[PDB]
Amino acid sequence: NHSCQKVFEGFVSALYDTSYFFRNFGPFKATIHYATYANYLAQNWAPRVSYIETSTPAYTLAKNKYAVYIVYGLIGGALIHNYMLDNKAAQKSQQYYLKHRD
Amino acid sequence: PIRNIQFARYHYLAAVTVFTYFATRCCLLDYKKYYPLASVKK
Amino acid sequence: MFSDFNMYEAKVFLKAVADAQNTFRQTAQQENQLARYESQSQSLLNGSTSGAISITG
Amino acid sequence: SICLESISGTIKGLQKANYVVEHNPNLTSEEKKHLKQFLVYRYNPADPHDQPKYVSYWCDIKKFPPMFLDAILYIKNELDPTLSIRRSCREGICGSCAVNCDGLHTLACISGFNRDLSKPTIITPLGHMFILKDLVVDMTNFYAQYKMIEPYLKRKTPKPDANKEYPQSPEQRALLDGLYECVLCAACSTSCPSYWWHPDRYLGPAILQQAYRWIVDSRDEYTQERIERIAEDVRLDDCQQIGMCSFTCPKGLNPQLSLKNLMDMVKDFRQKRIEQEVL
Amino acid sequence: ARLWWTLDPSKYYLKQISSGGRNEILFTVLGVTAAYWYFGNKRCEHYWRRQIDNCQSWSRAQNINGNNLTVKQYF
Amino acid sequence: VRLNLKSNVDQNEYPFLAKWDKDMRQNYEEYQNRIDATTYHLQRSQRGIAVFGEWMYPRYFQKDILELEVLRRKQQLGKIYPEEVSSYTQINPDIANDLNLTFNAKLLWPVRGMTVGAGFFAFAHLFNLPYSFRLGLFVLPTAVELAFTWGNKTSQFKSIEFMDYLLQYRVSKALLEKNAKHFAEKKAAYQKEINSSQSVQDLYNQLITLVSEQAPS
Amino acid sequence: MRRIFWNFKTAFVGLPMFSLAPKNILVYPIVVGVPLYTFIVLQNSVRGFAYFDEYDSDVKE
Amino acid sequence: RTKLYNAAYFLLNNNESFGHSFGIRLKIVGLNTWIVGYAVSRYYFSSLRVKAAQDERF
Amino acid sequence: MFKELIHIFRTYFITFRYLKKSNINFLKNLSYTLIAYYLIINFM
Amino acid sequence: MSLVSLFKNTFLKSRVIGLSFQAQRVMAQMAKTDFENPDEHFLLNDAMKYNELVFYGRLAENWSINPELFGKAELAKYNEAKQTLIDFNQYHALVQNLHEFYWELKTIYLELSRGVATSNFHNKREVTHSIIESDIKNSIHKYIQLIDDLKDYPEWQHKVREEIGYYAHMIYTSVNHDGNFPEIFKEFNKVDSLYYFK
Amino acid sequence: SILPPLQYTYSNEESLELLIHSIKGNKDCNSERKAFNLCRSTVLGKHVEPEKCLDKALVFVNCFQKVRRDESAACQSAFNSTLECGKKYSSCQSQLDAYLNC
Ligand SMILES: COC1=C(OC)C(=O)C(C/C=C(/C)CC/C=C(\C)CC/C=C(\C)CC/C=C(/C)CC/C=C(/C)CC/C=C(/C)CC/C=C(/C)CC/C=C(/C)CC/C=C(\C)CCC=C(C)C)=C(C)C1=O
Ligand code: SF4
Ligand code: FES
Repeated sequence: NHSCQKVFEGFVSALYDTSYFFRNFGPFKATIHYATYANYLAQNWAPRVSYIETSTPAYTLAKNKYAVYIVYGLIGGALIHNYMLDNKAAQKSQQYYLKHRD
Repeated sequence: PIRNIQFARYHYLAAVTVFTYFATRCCLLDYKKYYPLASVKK
Repeated sequence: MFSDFNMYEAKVFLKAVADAQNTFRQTAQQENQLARYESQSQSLLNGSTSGAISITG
Repeated sequence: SICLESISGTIKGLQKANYVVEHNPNLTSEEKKHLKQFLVYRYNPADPHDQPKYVSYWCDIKKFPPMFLDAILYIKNELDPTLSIRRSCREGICGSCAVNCDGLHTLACISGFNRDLSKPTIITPLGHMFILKDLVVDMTNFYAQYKMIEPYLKRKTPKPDANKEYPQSPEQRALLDGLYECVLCAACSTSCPSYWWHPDRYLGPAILQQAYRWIVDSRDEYTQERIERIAEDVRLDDCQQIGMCSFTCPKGLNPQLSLKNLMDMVKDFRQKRIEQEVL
Repeated sequence: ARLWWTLDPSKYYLKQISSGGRNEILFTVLGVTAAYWYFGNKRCEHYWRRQIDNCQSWSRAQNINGNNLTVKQYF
Repeated sequence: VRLNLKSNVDQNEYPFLAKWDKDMRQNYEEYQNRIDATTYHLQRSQRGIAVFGEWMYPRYFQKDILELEVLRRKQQLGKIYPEEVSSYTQINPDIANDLNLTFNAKLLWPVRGMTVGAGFFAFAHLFNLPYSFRLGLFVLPTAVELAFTWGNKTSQFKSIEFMDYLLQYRVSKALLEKNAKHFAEKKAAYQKEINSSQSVQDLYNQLITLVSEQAPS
Repeated sequence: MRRIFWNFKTAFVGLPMFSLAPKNILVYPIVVGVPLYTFIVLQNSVRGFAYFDEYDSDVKE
Repeated sequence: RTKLYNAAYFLLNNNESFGHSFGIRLKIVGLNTWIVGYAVSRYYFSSLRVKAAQDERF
Repeated sequence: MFKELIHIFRTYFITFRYLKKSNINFLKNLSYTLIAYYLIINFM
Repeated sequence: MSLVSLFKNTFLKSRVIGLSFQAQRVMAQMAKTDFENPDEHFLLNDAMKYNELVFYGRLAENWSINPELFGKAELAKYNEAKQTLIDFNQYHALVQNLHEFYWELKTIYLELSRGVATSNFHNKREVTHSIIESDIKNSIHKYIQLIDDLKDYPEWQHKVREEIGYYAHMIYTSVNHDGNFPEIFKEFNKVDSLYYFK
Repeated sequence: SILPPLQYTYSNEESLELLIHSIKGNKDCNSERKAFNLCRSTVLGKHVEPEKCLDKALVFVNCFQKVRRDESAACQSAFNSTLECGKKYSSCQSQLDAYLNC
């Protein structure tokens, strides 16, 4: 370009140096490392239900052949129990405020 | 030998449908445009 | 349940009933607020006149 | 500094040159037209005063054989010798003369230009490849991609005869028949849209077909390694099964089918690496 | 290619922990317990609310400076 | 509901009340039409089946309950004057900004985004970047400001609070003009013998508690 | 400068593109957009499109 | 001092393979852009300010 | 969806090739987290 | 009593040795992968103890163990595992530096490519500017020096010439032989130019 | 926590009775109710001078109270039948239509 190319180089070098300092400054480097591994664990080892069962059926745990139905039962029971608790709370509130209405 | 392949398919389809339902609001329209072309009661 | 037309009849009629009760309340409160402000002003002026209360700011 | 003027020039450039989208200078001044019109692309990136410069030649069809290469040679021998073009075999076997023969990437020598005198015929370089000179693109990026696929026989184990031939049989010979006839003319690659957008990370139909030929070679025992080499990033995955790599092959090969089978093997290869590796 | 839409899960995430299946029963128990705590308080707030007007619910309005809010008729 | 535009107020004895009534009746048609449209939308949405309505209602139709509430409150207050806005700056500053963000008073040109993009244009003109990058880095901050400006529904709640406050203020100010004639005689004596700008409603409560704490009782 | 080379009306980017893009872009919006939208609009009006006129509007000063 | 090529689709004659493949591509991109555009339009028209008075200013 | 969307971005847009697949896989993680968060909160 | 110390030591030794067994496979796979995104096939195909390997290698090189709990064979195996993890960390640093240099060359190539595309109506310049030529010259010099430094490792030298030098060849193909071209590519036109049929 | 709180607690019987009486009033006291809403629409009548709307509000409330009394024996019988149907409901349109004709 022109004489401003020196300013361009200075600015880009300053940005590079700041990035380098921030990345591998001991505490920041350690916390970025731990954050990267935590992100890997979260994304790749999420609580799935479908997975490759390479082991023979004589080796697969019964905890794995029934985990789907355990999860479905727990979620459905939680939902129906929440609905029942909402109905019970509604009737309880109505009865209580009818008793205290007088 | 994927376990619960049907469940995985159903879960992915349900997630996609729910996301498209909430992100686009396709099933929850606004009928203010249709209000002028309507006959009122009372 | 009833038809939605009847449900909205009920809705508008109950809106009108609530508005009528609010009208009663507004009229009563406004006239009594006028009376209350007159009484309070008269009380303050009488108290200040008879040297019973000294008002500074 | 050099920015704003460049932007103004280029925005003014194409807009003032999209109207004149074919320059068409004439070689000479002619009045009576008993001759076919040839719009031959001309560009010599050696002198500063030169730009893509379609030249309209007029010449009698009868005086040269009904071949595109013969027409170009007639143009580049008598009328304008400055024209350049690669050609050695004259039989459609070396692949040197691959050019855009009237909106199609086919070998110039084994090709026939239209006989209708009224409609001009246009000859252009191979297309999405840098232009060294008139109709002479540089296929060096193509050639280099041929080096990556390791196109030589690779044996894991030797043979006990040590004095005889590799047993291949006639049936297994036919597997690589229809794959080894490619002349590396690079007419499918320059007309393959996946190669248009990723000339770097996409090997191309011809190169992937050569890789498939070496993979299905009965003697070759590095099938898995070759699959691994080609089943990396978008080396092969970029192919979209469009089918234009087969429509324009002068030798009648089927690069579309070759790449389809290669992708099928890759898809099986990913699955096979789990089923066949579990203990 | 030209056919990429499948409901089948990607094999990249289909891996499995070395000590059994993916941790789902534990995480679903944690989620259910969290749901009970979360949808146990909004239920409490929703059904135990009443609206009252008394003239004792009102208090003097004040500015951001703390003094009482009085606006003149003509400002 | 088809309120005639002409007001019946005197306009010579209650100028503020007449102006308020004129503004209320002038804009009544537009706000009534918008209220009718919103109510029809809500009714038809309630008329839906399963996940198309009657299940996600009114829990998920919260962006039009707010619109209906704002429309009714603004229908009551035909026009908001800048003099009355500044008073609410005592409670909440930037109330004019919230009203602009919610009420289509003017065109909210992205001044901040435009000047930030101009700042990028200055840097892109020093270490020259292509004008494509200049246009992109001009659009980006303007787009950011537009995203952070429009869709702000908390401004709608702030405007609801302001409209409730202004409605109450106008109602009280309307009563001031009606009874200004009646209280003229008492006002002179009260002002001349009680030198205090404190409100009578505030002074009297001080008297009430003062008698409650220190009285012969 | 930018000596563009472009076979107008005989090329994939040109008149064939103009003829091809609308007919393929407007496939799903016209084969799954119209039916879905009609179903969603008309599922509400099982008995009518009428607007239950709250706020009167039948009254005039 | 740079090598300029030709776009290779400005010069290639249209073919049924080009048409079919880009028709499928445009069908899918049109479906996805229609969905995303409907979402964006619902976002845009739901984030518009309420109507003002004739002479309202702040 | 994400795979082919990224492929479309990489094929046609030259400047999208500046992003290495390390950054793209980070966008993948962020997008998946955002989608999960969106689905969770829309029911809350 | 020392439950915390026992658990820390057993966790560290377990992870370190387990990832020491599955370390040469990861290094070999990273060798197969191109220099552009050497961590690919782990983000896409199989993350076969790659991120876990990096994380626990850094931990092992930056943690300490109590030799009281270890046996003699256990401590020898753990120390060998720690050495393998440290070698993996050095190998990862090497491949990351090579990958970053590859991306420097690819950035040069992409800057050239954006100036030739037909969509680039924004800025069409016939001649490359001065600073891009200087960057090309400097990067080619660094690439030549890198090849010279890998003279003791023929396989690594060949891999670098194949992968990193390919984009140098692409830059070669994108520029005419005018102006300062002979001087800019003088280091390139000695050996590696002929490797790419030039 | 977003649904509006209730002010007056209504039993099921009271709610159904108010529903049916409001429907009867809207089908009978429509003119007085419309006049009252006409008075209570302007700023004066709604906020500033509710004293004007006193007579119209009284007329409307008297009409509604007359509806709530339903002194007619046929009205009482039909209303009781509709209330029984509604309470069994925890449909009824035919019963409502039979009642409203009285
Ligand atoms: C496997 O698959 C395949 C691929 O993949 C891998 C491939 O690669 C290929 C290779 C072949 C190809 C063709 C690929 C190339 C791809 C492209 C070129 C993509 C781009 C082309 C399309 C998307 C198809 C073209 C069709 C459309 C609809 C695109 C858009 C076209 C237009 C003409 C634009 C729309 C028209 C209008 C009018 C929009 C106007 C918008 C505005 C904002 C203008 C507003 C107007 C006003 C009046 C208001 C403003 C006025 C002002 C401001 C006043 C004026 C003042 C000023 C200062 C301006 C193949 C064959 C393939 O098989
Ligand atoms: S496959 Fe056919 S068109 Fe392609 S390079 Fe070989 S001979 Fe030429
Ligand atoms: S000259 Fe040999 S292919 Fe034509």
